[PDB]
Amino acid sequence: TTLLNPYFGEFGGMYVPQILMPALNQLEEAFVSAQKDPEFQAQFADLLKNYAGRPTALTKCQNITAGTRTTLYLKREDLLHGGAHKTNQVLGQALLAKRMGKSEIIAETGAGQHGVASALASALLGLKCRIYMGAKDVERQSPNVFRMRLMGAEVIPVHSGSATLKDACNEALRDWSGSYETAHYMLGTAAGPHPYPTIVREFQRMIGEETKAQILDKEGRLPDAVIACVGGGSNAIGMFADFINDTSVGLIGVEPGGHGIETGEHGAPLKHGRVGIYFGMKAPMMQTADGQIEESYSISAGLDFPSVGPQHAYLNSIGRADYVSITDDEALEAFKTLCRHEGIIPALESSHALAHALKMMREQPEKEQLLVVNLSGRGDKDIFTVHDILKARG
Amino acid sequence: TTLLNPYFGEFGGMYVPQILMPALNQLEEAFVSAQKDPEFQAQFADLLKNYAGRPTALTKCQNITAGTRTTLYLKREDLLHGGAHKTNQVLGQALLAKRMGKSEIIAETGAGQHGVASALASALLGLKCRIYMGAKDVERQSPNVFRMRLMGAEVIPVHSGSATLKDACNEALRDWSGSYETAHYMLGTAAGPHPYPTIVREFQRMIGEETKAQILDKEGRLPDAVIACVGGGSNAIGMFADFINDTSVGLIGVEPGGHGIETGEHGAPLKHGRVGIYFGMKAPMMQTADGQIEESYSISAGLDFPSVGPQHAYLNSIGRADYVSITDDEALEAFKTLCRHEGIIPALESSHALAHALKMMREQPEKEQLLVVNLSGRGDKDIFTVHDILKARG
Amino acid sequence: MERYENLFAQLNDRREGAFVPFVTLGDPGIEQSLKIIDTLIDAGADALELGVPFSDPLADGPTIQNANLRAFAAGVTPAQCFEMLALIREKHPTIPIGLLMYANLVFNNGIDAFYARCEQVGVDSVLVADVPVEESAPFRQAALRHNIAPIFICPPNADDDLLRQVASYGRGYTYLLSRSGVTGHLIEKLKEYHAAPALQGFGISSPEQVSAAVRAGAAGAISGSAIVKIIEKNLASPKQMLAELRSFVSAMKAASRA
Amino acid sequence: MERYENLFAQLNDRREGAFVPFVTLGDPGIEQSLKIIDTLIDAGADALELGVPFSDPLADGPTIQNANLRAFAAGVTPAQCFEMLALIREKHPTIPIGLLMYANLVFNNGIDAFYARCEQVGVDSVLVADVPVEESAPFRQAALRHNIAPIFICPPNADDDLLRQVASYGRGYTYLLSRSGVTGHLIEKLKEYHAAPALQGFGISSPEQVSAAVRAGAAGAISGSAIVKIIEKNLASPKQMLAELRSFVSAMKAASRA
Ligand SMILES: O=P(O)(O)OCCNS(=O)(=O)c1ccc(OC(F)(F)F)cc1
Ligand SMILES: O=P(O)(O)OCCNS(=O)(=O)c1ccc(OC(F)(F)F)cc1
Ligand SMILES: *Cc1c(COP(=O)(O)O)cnc(C)c1O
Ligand SMILES: *Cc1c(COP(=O)(O)O)cnc(C)c1O
Ligand code: NA
Ligand code: NA
Repeated sequence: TTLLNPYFGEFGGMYVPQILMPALNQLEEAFVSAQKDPEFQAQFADLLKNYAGRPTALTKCQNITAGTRTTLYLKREDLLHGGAHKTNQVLGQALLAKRMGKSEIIAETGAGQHGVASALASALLGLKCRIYMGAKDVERQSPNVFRMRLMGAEVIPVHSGSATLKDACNEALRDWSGSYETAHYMLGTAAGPHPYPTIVREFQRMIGEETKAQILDKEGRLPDAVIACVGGGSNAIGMFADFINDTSVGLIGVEPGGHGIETGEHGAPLKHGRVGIYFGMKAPMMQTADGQIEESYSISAGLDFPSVGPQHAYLNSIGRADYVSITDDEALEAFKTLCRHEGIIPALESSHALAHALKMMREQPEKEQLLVVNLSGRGDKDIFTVHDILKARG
Repeated sequence: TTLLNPYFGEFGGMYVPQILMPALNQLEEAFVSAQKDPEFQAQFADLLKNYAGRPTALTKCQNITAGTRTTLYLKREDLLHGGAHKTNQVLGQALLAKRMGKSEIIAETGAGQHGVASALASALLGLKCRIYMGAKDVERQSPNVFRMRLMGAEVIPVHSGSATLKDACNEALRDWSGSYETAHYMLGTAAGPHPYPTIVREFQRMIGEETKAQILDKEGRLPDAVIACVGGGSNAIGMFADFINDTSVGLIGVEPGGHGIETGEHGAPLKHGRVGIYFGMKAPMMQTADGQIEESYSISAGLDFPSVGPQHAYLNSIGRADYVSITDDEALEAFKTLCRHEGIIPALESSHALAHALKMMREQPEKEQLLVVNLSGRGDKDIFTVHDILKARG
Repeated sequence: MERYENLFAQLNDRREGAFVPFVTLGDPGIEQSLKIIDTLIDAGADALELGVPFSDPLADGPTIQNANLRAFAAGVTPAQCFEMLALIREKHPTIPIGLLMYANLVFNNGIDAFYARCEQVGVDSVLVADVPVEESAPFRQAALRHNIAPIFICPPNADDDLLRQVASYGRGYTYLLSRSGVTGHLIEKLKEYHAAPALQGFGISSPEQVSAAVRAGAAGAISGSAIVKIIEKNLASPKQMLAELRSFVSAMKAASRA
Repeated sequence: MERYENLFAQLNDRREGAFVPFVTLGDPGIEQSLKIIDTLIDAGADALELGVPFSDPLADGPTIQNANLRAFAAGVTPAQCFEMLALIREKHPTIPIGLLMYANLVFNNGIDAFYARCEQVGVDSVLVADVPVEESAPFRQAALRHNIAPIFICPPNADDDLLRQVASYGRGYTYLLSRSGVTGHLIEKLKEYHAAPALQGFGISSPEQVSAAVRAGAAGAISGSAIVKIIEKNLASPKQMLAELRSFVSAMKAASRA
């Protein structure tokens, strides 16, 4: 048995080889203990505040909403150390690893963002970090690869399968299934086998907690809706968590629509995929009619996770949260708009969330609404991508 | 006459064509008025806090000082919106421009950092921004050029002279000397003709003010010394300002030594240059025996300003502040060290400051000292530069 | 289940252990795979462990990883695997056939439908690699409803609680892991709890290992990578591949005899 | 100073204005520059305004910017400029010679030393482009000590205070800017305050502009870019360059006569 429920409705679970169950049980126990430990909370808060730069700002964007009845705020996770929200939870997981007496870290990464976050946290906390990355991503993300090595992390290319994220996810497990005694597997999103979905949410929930306090201070009321992009589900659940019990607050998750849902080239398994069992969990995923796991496409590499966190699939099933999709072009337009109107370059991942907020505003300009978009990261890394496109289009 | 002293000892002044004096007088008057205006201070504080992300963290680096009696803190301007301290003062100057009823901004930039900062501030505050940049820097800083245009700024290449920063500085003045009625010249450092050295210091002094409050809270006392790199002098004077009257606090400015002072290829005019009159001020500068202005060399493009702020030359003359130099290799070593030991990628500019702190620690490891290094910016932008070098060296 | 019971009963009467080789269905091709399997049986295989090509075998090492890759390169699908299974059973009526599956391929078109298909083609057991005892309920229940033996893995660090669960829930045979990681005392406890006969797997690649397993009290041994390695080493020589497989299997099986 | 006084006195007796061309010393080369200057004088130039090549002429437009560039390409230095000045004065004893300088070249080896050198070679005035009246003290004092006229610029937006300062501090002639920007009522006030005779500059490129300046009460007009443009347009034809310069200067000077 377990200390906490491994399921969110029908979604979730612990679908890993028997050999890895002790590692999951140990982790769950350490997490539960840590959550009730004032000393752990104090250390985590110290790192978040004095190292990562929390709390992050909640920026009111008056320019982009001119002429409408929409009031838009952006939770600035782009200002967090590392440039993305990932830093929050990797710091927490690194501390859990040390609590369990482990000095080694294992991580997987596609776009390389989680790899960089794992590397920085490991360097700061004196942990030996080894990262698995698909060969296709290694040659396509040279910058992030160099950042990882600069911070002392060992990067290991994965050529198996499609040589992408999912392929790296498997190789990481294989390694951990034979070294969990001294190494902790730092999963990069709110998915995978229990207790990861729960741990990642809890180590990202300060996003929503801060947002609530900030919006109450600035507007004297809660948002009509909070909007976040969904690749694996961590930044979204981090923003959503503290608002779940506030029934009046809408929760909107945005999956990547790629070239368009009807084209089949997208990354929206929650609303257009099919429930399956992979990566240690039961959840909606991109898969063939036969049950073979597929890849998710999006102009933004960060939203390439072929599945989605189980709590999101659950929140959707009960109608507490609504999920939609935004195409490559809609995200690109949002990216350009924020740059020119607010002087903020958003990550293409985050641009999907902003794009949906812009649609909510533009489709009903006279609708009075207070919206918060989780700006999960900065987009300096997406400059070339956006450039090549605008160029290839004249 | 003027409202404030245009000189810091023998350094400073207003050496511009007669036609530009009214523009300088107007600016000085607007600045003086703004400084006594609670509404202006409130607006500036609002932007700094909710848009830029102030206050920035003061990070204690325990790993890099292991085995020594040095306690090192890093003022995290790398966590500021934009990734560098420049954002602070461009926001203030943008507000001054609006206070004077101007809707256009003129700026100059070499590495492109100031250009990006000017562009973001202008986009946020609804100002038409036009930026001058040396052609040699335009083709060498494609990324920053695209960022500027993404934010709606107009970038204008300068092929005159050596086609670098100094050349851009002149072209900007020529433009302003015929449009100051509706446009404000947003100078990028604590140099140039009065009142710029004073205005930039005052719009950057929150760095030192925050550092003082933070260090007193964390250590219960003032630092033995605060260390900052010096290109033009803005981040340094921003850190120094609030500590000037605290006689026990050492102020150390670090100029780029390039390939070595004796090689002549460096950027250390304050300690190795010669006093001259250029860019509207009397200050130490890189110049030939005949008085022709030269360029400053450094692995870090951001420390390429051929001169230095007049207040620094003054603080040096009276012995209140000490200035030193750090070579390309010392800065590179510091860059690599922070990445691996603290999980922070520092700007190569800032790495010069860190390098000197590391020298202070390493040369006298048993000396008890509390040091603060101003981490003026993040180094994600320097990844390729550092890479190509490590590669070209095997 | 019945086939395993009969097999172990017959082997026990001869005081010998079972040698069970593993191969990926369709590797390197449908036709060659069928020939490989017939060779393994003619060589002395007491039972078979057969994998269905899956896109992400996170429990397998490089050797098996490439086996699935070659199978996919041949366009092998789960549907084609079941056609192969039907034929294999039609040719060999008594040899126990166990499948090595990954959860998604079982859950895909319905867990019950999957086990019903296994029974229809003559499969005897199913081991779902990424389904621990903690999540096994729906799988073991569906298996039992279709007379399929649900195979459980007994790790080397398994505690009393796990041993008791594996003993009560498993059927056909108990998979005894020789180590942690991926492909490439406990025995006494299992017998005490009347667990299905134990077959040691993982790392078994030599005759002496088979003898040791039997001597330790195990009912037999499973070998996969050692078998698959012979396939990828002789891809350019189909005839030589079979010859070498026959030699390896006959040597491994001989080591299990009394 | 004396040369300007004599010149303006003589021009006044003839009821005519002065035409003062500007050129960069050493552009496009030392020898050709000397020939250009002799041509300007033979063509009718009443006085000369000569620039010393500087690395950063932030008060000059493209035309003049390239003039300095060409001069530097020829290796022209401040020292060589003073040698040229000495020779020019040795050939023409009465024509007023004014230098257009940038502060650093004057401050470099000592402000006093610079003006002493000007007096030694026969220079009559010095206009430091980036030194406003507010910072002029050390420059005007050194100038006066060496009988050099310090030239001040009177902008089109100049207020009473500035007019009074320029009138009391200036000598030789008052530089009257026709507009803002760079190279490429007030008159009555200046005379009221006994300011040095005014010469209008910036944008003067046609005979009608010279006549207008004189008609407005100015003592003359200065033209630079128009002159320099003729140089860069005939770089490949030194002989044609001089011919065209003679034609332009003679036309401009004619427009100043009564
Ligand atoms: O000889 P080896 O090392 O290649 O081992 C043979 C592998 N083939 S198998 O069917 O036994 C086999 C059985 C169960 C497995 O996964 C689990 F343990 F997690 F459940 C993996 C492989
Ligand atoms: O005909 P143009 O427009 O080229 O004008 C001639 C330029 N040559 S000059 O010596 O008069 C001259 C004189 C002073 C200048 O700068 C200052 F006004 F700021 F002081 C610039 C040029
Ligand atoms: C990694 C990343 C994401 C996607 O992951 P989630 O776990 O879905 O949050 C989104 N935005 C940014 C900036 C990221 O770096
Ligand atoms: C621009 C810059 C500097 C140099 O300018 P100062 O005015 O000397 O501060 C230093 N560090 C960073 C990160 C910069 O962007
Ligand atoms: Na996804
Ligand atoms: Na400098």
